Amino acid sequence: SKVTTVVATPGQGPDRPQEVSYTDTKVIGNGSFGVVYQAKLCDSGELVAIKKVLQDKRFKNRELQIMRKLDHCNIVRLRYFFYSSDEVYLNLVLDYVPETVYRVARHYSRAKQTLPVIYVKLYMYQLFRSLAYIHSFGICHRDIKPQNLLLDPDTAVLKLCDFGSAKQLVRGEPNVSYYYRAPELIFGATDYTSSIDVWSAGCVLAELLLGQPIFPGDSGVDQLVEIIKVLGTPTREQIREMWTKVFRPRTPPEAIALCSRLLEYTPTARLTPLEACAHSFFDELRDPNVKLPNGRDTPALFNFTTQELSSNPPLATILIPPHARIQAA
Ligand SMILES: O=C(Nc1cccnc1)c1ccnc2[nH]c(-c3ccsc3)nc12
Repeated sequence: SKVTTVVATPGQGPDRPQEVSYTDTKVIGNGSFGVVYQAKLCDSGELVAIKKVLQDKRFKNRELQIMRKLDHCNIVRLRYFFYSSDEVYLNLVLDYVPETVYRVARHYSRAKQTLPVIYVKLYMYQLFRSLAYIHSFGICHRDIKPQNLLLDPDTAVLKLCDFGSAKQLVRGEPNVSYYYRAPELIFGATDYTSSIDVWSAGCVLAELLLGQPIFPGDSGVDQLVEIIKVLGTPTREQIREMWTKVFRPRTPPEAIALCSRLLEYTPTARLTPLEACAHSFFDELRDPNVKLPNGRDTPALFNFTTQELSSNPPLATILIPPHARIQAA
């Protein structure tokens, strides 16, 4: 009922802007960092989300540059990107996903219930996969939160999105400090590793089990007070670097043991995406007789690339089970 034809450039491939048309535009996201709309392309009818951010010709949009080099089933797919209006607005046309870990987590909280563990595995595992993949590029998201984890209810696939706050960390360079904030950040680190993403993911896993934020605090103070109110006080040693009673009864040991190896004061002490993916908490996923709670076949959880594994290839023995190979032969 209201078409909009623009000159868009494919997200992947040699810059060759072609004409693109879309309609049914319906706002669905808001903030000071931009705004996300929904819309349907006219030649395919496919649904998409358009993220509109204000960019100035002085420099290049870092989030655009990062998105353009990404391509993984567990990261929001970029279709096109174009500009609008003096004031320049960059629009990112993404493959639309209907829900988020935030809207789902909240939907379970209003029922005093908790998201079934099978779903927690499925989501957390794919998150670690998206992490392992981008970290191998040296790229750190730097802002993992339930709002940023999109998911499709009927497929049970999670896709990381929102790289407006992400940066390709260059080991050997200063990073200015400007409830998922890792402690090293609270202490305004300047050389922190991409292991900050692991801490945040840890808060998310924890949260999904709990059923509410784990480290609630309006400031680093209150926030850090929580971290201590659960992880206790740090040692002079850890300070430089920078239980089972905490989680609800009946919480699978593997889950509680997994959160303990992610929520460590020492960045280097924490697991890495790849290791996390292979943690026994996800053993059930590597099971041949595993059943997707939805019936449909489980999403491609073992199609790892040499890139996703570069962090430590031999770990492929675990991440890719016997049946996964014979079935992908
Ligand atoms: O990019 C997206 N969202 C976003 C969120 C926060 C900051 N920047 C972008 C996005 C891309 C594709 N499909 C999407 N679906 C949704 C969504 C669906 C229900 S609430 C949010 N958000 C997206």
